[PDB]
Amino acid sequence: TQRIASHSHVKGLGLDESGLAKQAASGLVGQENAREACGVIVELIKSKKMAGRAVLLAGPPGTGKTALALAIAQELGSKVPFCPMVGSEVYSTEIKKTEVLMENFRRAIGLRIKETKEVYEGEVTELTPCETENPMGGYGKTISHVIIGLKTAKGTKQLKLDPSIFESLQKERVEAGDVIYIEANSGAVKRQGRCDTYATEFDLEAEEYVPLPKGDVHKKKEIIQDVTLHDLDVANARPQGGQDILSMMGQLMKPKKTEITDKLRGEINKVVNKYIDQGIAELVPGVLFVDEVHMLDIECFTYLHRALESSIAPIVIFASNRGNCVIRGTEDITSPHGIPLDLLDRVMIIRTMLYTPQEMKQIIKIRAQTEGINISEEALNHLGEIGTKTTLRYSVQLLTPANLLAKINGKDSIEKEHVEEISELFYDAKSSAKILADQQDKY
Amino acid sequence: QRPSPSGPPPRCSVPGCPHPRRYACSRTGQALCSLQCYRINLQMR
Amino acid sequence: DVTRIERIGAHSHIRGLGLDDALEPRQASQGMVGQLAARRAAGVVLEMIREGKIAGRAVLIAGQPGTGKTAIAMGMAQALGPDTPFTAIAGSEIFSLEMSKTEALTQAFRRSIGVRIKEETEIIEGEVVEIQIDRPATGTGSKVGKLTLKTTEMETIYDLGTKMIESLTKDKVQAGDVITIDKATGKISKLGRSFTRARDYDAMGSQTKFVQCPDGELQKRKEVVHTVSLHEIDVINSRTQGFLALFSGDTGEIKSEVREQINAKVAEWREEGKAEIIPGVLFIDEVHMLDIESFSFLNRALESDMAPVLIMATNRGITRIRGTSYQSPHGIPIDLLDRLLIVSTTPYSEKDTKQILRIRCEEEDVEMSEDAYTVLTRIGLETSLRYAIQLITAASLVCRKRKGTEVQVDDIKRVYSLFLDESRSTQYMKEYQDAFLFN
Amino acid sequence: DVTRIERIGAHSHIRGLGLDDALEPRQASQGMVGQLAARRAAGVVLEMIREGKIAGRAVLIAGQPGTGKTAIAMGMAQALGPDTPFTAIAGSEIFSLEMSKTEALTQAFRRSIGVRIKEETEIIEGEVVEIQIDRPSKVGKLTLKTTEMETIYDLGTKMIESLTKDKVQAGDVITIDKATGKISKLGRSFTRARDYDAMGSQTKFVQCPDGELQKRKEVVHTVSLHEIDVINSRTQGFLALFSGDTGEIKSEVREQINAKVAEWREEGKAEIIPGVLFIDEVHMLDIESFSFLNRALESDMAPVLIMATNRGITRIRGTSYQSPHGIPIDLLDRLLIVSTTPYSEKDTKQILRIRCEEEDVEMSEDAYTVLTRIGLETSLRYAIQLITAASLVCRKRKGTEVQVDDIKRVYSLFLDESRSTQYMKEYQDAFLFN
Ligand SMILES: Nc1ncnc2c1ncn2[C@@H]1O[C@H](COP(=O)(O)OP(=O)(O)O)[C@@H](O)[C@H]1O
Ligand SMILES: Nc1ncnc2c1ncn2[C@@H]1O[C@H](COP(=O)(O)OP(=O)(O)O)[C@@H](O)[C@H]1O
Ligand SMILES: Nc1ncnc2c1ncn2[C@@H]1O[C@H](COP(=O)(O)OP(=O)(O)O)[C@@H](O)[C@H]1O
Ligand SMILES: [Zn+2]
Repeated sequence: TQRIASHSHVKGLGLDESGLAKQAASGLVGQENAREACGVIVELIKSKKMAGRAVLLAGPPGTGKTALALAIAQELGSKVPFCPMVGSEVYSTEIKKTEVLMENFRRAIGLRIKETKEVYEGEVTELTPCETENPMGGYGKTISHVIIGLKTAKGTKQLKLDPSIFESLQKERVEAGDVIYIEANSGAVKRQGRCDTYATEFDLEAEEYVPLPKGDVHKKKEIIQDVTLHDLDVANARPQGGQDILSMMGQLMKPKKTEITDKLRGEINKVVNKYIDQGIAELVPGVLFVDEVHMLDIECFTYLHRALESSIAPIVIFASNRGNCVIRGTEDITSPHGIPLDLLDRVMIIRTMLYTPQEMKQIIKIRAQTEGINISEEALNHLGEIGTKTTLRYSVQLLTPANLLAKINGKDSIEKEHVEEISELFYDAKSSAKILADQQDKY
Repeated sequence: QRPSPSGPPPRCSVPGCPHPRRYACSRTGQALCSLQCYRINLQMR
Repeated sequence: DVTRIERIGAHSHIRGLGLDDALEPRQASQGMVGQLAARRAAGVVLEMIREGKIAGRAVLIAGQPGTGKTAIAMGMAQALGPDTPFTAIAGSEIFSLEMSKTEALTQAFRRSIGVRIKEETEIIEGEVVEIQIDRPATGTGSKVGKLTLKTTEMETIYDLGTKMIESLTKDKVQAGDVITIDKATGKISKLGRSFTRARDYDAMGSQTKFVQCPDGELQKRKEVVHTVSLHEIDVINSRTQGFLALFSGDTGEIKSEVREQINAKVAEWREEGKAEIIPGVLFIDEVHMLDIESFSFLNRALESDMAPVLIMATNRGITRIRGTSYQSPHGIPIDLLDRLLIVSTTPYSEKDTKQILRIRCEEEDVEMSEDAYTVLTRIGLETSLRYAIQLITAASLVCRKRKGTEVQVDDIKRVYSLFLDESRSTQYMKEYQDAFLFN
Repeated sequence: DVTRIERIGAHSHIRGLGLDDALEPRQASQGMVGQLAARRAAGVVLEMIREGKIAGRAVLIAGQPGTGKTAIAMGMAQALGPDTPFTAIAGSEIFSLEMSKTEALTQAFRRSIGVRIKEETEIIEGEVVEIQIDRPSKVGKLTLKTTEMETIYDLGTKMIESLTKDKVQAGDVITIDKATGKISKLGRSFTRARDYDAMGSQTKFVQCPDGELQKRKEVVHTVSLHEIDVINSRTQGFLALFSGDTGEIKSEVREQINAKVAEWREEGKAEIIPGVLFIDEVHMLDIESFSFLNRALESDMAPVLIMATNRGITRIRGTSYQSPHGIPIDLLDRLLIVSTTPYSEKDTKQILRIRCEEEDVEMSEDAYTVLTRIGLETSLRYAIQLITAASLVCRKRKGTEVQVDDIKRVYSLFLDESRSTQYMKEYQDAFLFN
């Protein structure tokens, strides 16, 4: 069974047809205005019109700003890319920060392109170079084509192939008893190995045998693949070929990220524009979620400045939980959320408030039920009171150890004694800080 | 061309054992499967 | 319905500077309104750059936040044209772990001076009828063949040497194909298979698209125009068979001797009349972020005879320069500050803010009532213009949610209540002093 | 007499966590004394780890120096035992020069998640005796020999070619996997180690294989997720597993690894076993790295973090802010602090006894009394270290039992922190730099 995470219950915002926020739906309670704003943002993302618009979820720690981003991701679906990030990913020892940011920005934009695969594959039986019976002046014969018999688990059939393919057949080891495959579009031939049927004619053979193919000899299907715009960058930056001393040399050396030049993007954009205009590929913009933005640098913010007004950048959702803090990279330039004011004028701020005890108890119950835990009301109320005394996280965290203690005692549900014992055992931040202050002389 | 295949795969020489031939013995030269059938063939000869 | 890679951004409505033949800015043209003096100066410098005779000229644009400095930059970039190189670099796009700051600035400078080359070649576009290959038995590896080409009017037979045969085999060209042959270099570009020749076919050995037959004469002339920056010429000549560094960006701290060699060779190329050198424009935005060493390198690098017309941008006041402790205007030392002209921008008013909102709505295809426009302008005067611009899309979405067609004051008030401003967020922020982190 | 690579350390006298069936600690069991509440919490979180149902859980152990945070962590590791990954690192181990602090923590996270897989293996292994070929498709046979049988295989042409290229000779012990057909020479038999009086560049003499020849069975493989990441990091990445040459693995590979692992667990092919990541002296991590743990503990697959901290209210490294435990508040709430308590005099006697029997040292009762007095007036670790020197000084006296005089002599010879500091101030001018 899939293991329980810390945000497993969040399945959506839980909105009406009119956009109003339900009191409790899809694992979310409260924060009605925030949920309505997030629904508006979801509509904006689905609109496929804007670009580079940013929203900043601002609120105290443990108020659900991280959860709402995942709710937006869930309500978006899975056909639109959603790239998470923390503020500490920019600091790399291999490449500059504004390239980490540019690569991530290009990650949140995905493609979706369709194509057909056609192949003739199966076991080879005989090779008949069918001749035309009347050689030409100055020659003893005139081979017309090659007849190749291929059999799979369905049936056997003969195919007429160009004579030149024989020149490729001798390039590899094409003997009867092997299984081969030829790409219809490409036209090359490749050998997989001898069939399993002849796996017993010897006691020790150096080659490994593959099973006989099941299905029709000639397969043809249609496949749609999705690639982000960053994958094209890496593919074009590092050509993966083997017939070079450069390709192979780089493929032997330690791979390192390289600062992609803006000229490469200028041509990838042109080619994807051409193919979109030809109706082959469909572009789908996505979302990029930066949590703990307050860990960025002033250089990173100043690059984000220019990055946002681009006509290609995706929708960015920032999250932070800092008060009036000093901006990283400066000396004493304080600012709200640790974010410069000039950048902060380009974002739409969504405020997240605290949680009332009723909503806290509802959250505790939802977590307990999603987790597969049974709790009594006289203990659930005590747990909610304890959480309201300290915080929501400290109340939700004690669910599992209480269940383990009850199961050790044999009971199938948590009572008052289990909760009080667990609370007596573990400590919270406030009491630990009080102890540290009391015993400061011995640390 | 297609060389003619064989119908039944070779079997362990001991009539009781129905396993296929993993290998052939050296001292006496018969098909064998494992330790037990090797010991049986050694004893019965 | 289809969505291209280019979407509607923050400066997607500005299509130019909106100036007449007399270089007198208009009140409202080409997506730009107001800011008459800055637009005038920008038109002057645009005409100056278009003339392209003096080098190493710098211009700084200063003013309040959100007063169109970047808007002016994008406007002059659009007015300049696509064929004139323009490079936009942020203030932090030079602090790299792969090359020094001076090296990055040198690459940025050399990336702006373009070279235009017209390349005319003789080509043969035609349909393949049959191909003749006569492999030797033993001999010494000499191959001989013939190749017949046909169009809807004329046809011919060509002989083959020992060089194009290997190319034809590598590209795997057979009958029923339409190919373009480059007479100079010798490359074979594949167009596609024909229609009539596809009737006689073996099993699928090539499945792809379809094309027609090149009409007219078999032999023609093709012309390409290449715009190559100096920096990529430097990268090409810095190592043998090194071309992925144009895209990979792996070349670091190129040797100077290569740079002077390229400068000299470009000089002779200009003299011979083969290629044409065209200076471009470099736009460094938020340039207060540059370390003092970068500024002082700019000092000397701006005195060369191949420097571009760099354009600055800053919204800071009397601030200490990055990396130092000395105050100075615009966070820039006086040395660099004494070598360029400074263009200042004025804060906006109500009359032109309303027109900004109107043109933004026209770009975004959003309709509001006149009362809604007045409320939005009041918001965009009590609060910055960017917030009012942003609220337009949210109001349009909210209006479309209720199956509406015209945005109303109630929708705008709802959006104002839903999202937040920096001032209101800070006001609500003071009441949770102990709830936040590190106050 | 014979000393192995491992010997008596500081935490080697503890073997598991002393508990009961009802998770009730004992006064003195499995080399642990006291810390009843801390051991109860440790047992609860150990059961939580063993169940492995919830992901992303953090526990912090705090207390004064010399109270046994690291001892509790090692006891937990021993009680958990092998077969469950347990990655123990120090706080300062992530300050690398080839990878950022993010990668050095991401890899430390992926190295505490185990994957159990089952494989069907058939392998032949034995000493070759004679190889015969003919020259007519060359046909031949080869003979294997073990302690039980002696057998002949009628191998094919490709096997002939492989054997010729590998240059197999009689007396060699070789293994072949019939599934693929790869020869893995192990060396030469002991009985074949005399026909050459000048051995080549590299040869090894190993005993002839015993038992049945062609063994077919099922094996279990427990591989960490970090290994699966490194293997797909580059073309030949398994070298980096031992070299340590890996750096900044692309994020488009770890997601694929996670998706494939989820698909495998859905198919039942492989099973995921969570583990523990112990980060000792976590009080010295970067504010940038602390913020990374915020989103690292909220993933579907993540180990249980256990941290130790010796700091009270102190400055955070990387910023000019005062916080408890040197840890930001936005992370401390995600944790679950388990506090410790300074030991009493009875605990001090009962803890010096265990080390004495660990070092195989007999001590007198008055010697124990004096040692307990010293270890109460001074640090416990100093008193613990005072027994090893005492044994050697008593051995120099040619006595089998230590006494009070020996303890006093060893106390007078070496110095503790207090006396060193006191004597240091007497002639502080002679010292350098204050
Ligand atoms: N609206 C909500 N409904 C249900 N649970 C919530 C809600 N908001 C927060 N939580 C719970 O609070 C816990 C921590 O919230 P989090 O998103 O980490 O807050 P922050 O982002 O401020 O740190 C999560 O485990 C989540 O389950
Ligand atoms: N004169 C103008 N004409 C049209 N739009 C303008 C003008 N001035 C400002 N704007 C709009 O204001 C928005 C913010 O301006 P911005 O580029 O941030 O100014 P600055 O870069 O000086 O802070 C831009 O999206 C732009 O469309
Ligand atoms: N509960 C205990 N039982 C037995 N020995 C202990 C216990 N706690 C600590 N010790 C011993 O005390 C010595 C020092 O304790 P240590 O773990 O270094 O303290 P801290 O946790 O402050 O680092 C260790 O060598 C350890 O073996
Ligand atoms: Zn048998």
